[PDB]
Amino acid sequence: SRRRVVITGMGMLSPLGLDVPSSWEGILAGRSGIAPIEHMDLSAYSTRFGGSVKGFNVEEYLSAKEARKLDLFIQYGLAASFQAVRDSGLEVTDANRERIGVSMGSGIGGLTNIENNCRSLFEQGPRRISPFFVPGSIINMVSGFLSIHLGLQGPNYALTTAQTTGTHSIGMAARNIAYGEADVMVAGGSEMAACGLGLGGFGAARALSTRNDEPTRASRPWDRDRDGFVLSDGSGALVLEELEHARARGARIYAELVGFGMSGDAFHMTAPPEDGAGAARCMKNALRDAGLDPRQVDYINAHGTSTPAGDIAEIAAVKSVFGEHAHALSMSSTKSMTGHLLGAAGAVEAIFSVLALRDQVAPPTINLDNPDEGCDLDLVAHEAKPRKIDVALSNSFGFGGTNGTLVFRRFA
Amino acid sequence: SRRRVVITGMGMLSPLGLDVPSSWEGILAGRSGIAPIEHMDLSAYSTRFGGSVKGFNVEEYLSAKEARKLDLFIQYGLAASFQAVRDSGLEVTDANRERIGVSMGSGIGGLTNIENNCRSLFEQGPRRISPFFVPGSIINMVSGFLSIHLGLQGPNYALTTAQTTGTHSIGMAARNIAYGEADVMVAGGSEMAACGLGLGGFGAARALSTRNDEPTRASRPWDRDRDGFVLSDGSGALVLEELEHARARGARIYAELVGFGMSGDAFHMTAPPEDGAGAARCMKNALRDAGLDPRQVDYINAHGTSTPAGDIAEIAAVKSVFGEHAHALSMSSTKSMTGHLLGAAGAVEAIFSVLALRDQVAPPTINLDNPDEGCDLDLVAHEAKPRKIDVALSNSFGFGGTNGTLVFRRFA
Ligand SMILES: O=C(CN1CCCC1)Nc1ccc(F)cc1
Repeated sequence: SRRRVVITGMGMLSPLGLDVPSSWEGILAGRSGIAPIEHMDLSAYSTRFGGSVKGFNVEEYLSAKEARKLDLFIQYGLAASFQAVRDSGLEVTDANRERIGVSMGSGIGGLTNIENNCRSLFEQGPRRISPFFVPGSIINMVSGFLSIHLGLQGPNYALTTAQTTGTHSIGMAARNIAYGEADVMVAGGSEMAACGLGLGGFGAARALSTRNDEPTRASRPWDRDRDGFVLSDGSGALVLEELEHARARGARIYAELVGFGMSGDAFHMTAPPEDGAGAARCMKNALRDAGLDPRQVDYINAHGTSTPAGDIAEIAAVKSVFGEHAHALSMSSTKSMTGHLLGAAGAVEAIFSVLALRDQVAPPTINLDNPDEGCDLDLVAHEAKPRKIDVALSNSFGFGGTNGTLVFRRFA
Repeated sequence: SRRRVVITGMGMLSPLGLDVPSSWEGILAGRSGIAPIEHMDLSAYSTRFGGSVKGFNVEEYLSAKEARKLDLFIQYGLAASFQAVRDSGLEVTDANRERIGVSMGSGIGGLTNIENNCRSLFEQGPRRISPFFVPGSIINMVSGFLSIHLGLQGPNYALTTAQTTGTHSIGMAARNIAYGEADVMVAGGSEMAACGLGLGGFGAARALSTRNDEPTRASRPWDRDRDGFVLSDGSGALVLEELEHARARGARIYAELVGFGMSGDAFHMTAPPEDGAGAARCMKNALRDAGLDPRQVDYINAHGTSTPAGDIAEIAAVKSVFGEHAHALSMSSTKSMTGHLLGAAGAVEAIFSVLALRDQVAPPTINLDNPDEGCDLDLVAHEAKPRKIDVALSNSFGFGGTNGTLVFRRFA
């Protein structure tokens, strides 16, 4: 048997806001967080825009001196994590610290730090490399620094599954609790890949929208004029908690995490199969994990990256899994507004999926002006749709054909 | 209810050999894999040696067409994975491909690739960044590429827990099988951090031995004259398999994986606590997980990095866990010979722990000329020690205070 897992705390940095409620307010108003990237010369680049975190003050969380030791992706992960733990009301004690762990991931990790240290290395040789280069750049330092700051002695790890990281982090954290290896986990992801290497790297793959004249219209999942994803920064963190532990201290419970699916496409390094066979297996795995019939799903927060092949693969996958119910559920891509936070995408979209359940509203797919061939599902074009949502799925599909699906249900 | 997990296949690139048997021959003869680094100019660096993989031919495993797209850590991870899968005799089919997954991790991933593309960006601009920069550099692409080439549709993910990565990867892969999420997992890790940023970055932290004039004597775990770890390259992969699945196909079983522990130190970003409190908590979690009396432990493959603080912390942890039995078990650090493979350290050491069980021999801690204050256990100084080994433990500890322990025992 298995213990039940609930969500008692959430935290976020996104292109829409410096916390969950500001981010969610933008989501429900169909606001874009996409803009030309500032304080960085992108003249030589084919993409000049993305989703930046605007006005982040790390000194709300850390001393300037401790913040100087950490890449921006670690700062963003710690910000989301501290928010989530504060939002949970959890009190860490000598009696429970061994039962409280962390799994905060990243898809690409410390590119900005690597970039700045390469500069030192190439210009001035190796002796000018920061002593904090390694610990301040490696992906497991959000889990590390959080555990040290809060005295958490539970399972301490980090996932890195590219664009699936945040979904895998939350799912495997839920497993740790379900199987009695922890009572509480802080889980999610963070990303800051808006440097030359990130914009240049995805740019060299021709993976990015180049709609420089209209950045807010660039991310247009399932629209016939989409031309690739929009690179975005930020972080999401959830406090996952065993139900009886949450009830005992009188925690406010947002929702229950009832299912987690994983699958590998085993198809291509960067492209999904056109029929979405991998995403279909993964969703079926998640629904079997939750003991739910496909008919019980009301809302899907799609991966919905605004790539030609990715968006059409997800329609095919949903039709395959849900058959005569595929049109009854609502499915939207919040990436139409946030852009693609890569390893944090699954973390912020899990939060949006939980809030869709709290507020009984499907977030919109903005910019869906002309649905493409076969994109005839309820994709919540343009504006939020209030509706009954008992069960919400959040899907992530990443490089290496790695898939994750989370199943949340209303808790009462 | 929880299923049993056995080791049916193993694969390796190390500084001592291009497979498991050649590496193991080196381990049992007390041979050093450490040498001045030849693949770049280190005259400006404070450390100019490490454990390189010698004579690796990627065309033994991959088309030169596919190989050119991939960082060395991915090439090394794939080589070790391919070796492990062949060694297992497992046939991948439509009937079992959804039940076979992969969890190959890395501490740092494609730092060489990122450095080389950073050089291109800075000297020549963004249009010279490789189209393969992202899929060729990010940590989950061992798992990704392995799944694509072999058609593995099971759980597909990657851990990154710095120097604990290989141990966590194997333990969590075993949990996957234990809990029924897969029947087979390929799990381990790979690392190639021997670039300017890697040697420069660890150099800036003063974490590396600077014994440039005697590289084979540099790695001296528990010796009073130790002055930091030696940076080494390679990969370990194990095929983990549910017991009844292995029995049903006539698999050769090397050993049983009975125990896995994790803990966080919650102490310091980089330094372990002097008293080994976190390591002790981890080992106790693993021994309880395996249903063992601590007196059943015969051999410990120590983390044993040859750092002042790390080595003495491990003695303190072992004395705390084992009390008087600490003087009866054998404990050795194969890092004395291989150096520190970082994310791959736990993967190769798990393999050395399994072969310790197969061959009933404790590998030596070479260079242990003058054991330091309190290092008065059987550390198997200088020469391999044939002895009864029913239960073997492999420990890893990393940046962020992240600890892992695996417990293996003989299978009949
Ligand atoms: O293991 C080797 C070759 N060995 C390594 C050192 C001496 C000879 N090759 C290999 C194994 C599996 C596979 F799928 C493809 C190639």
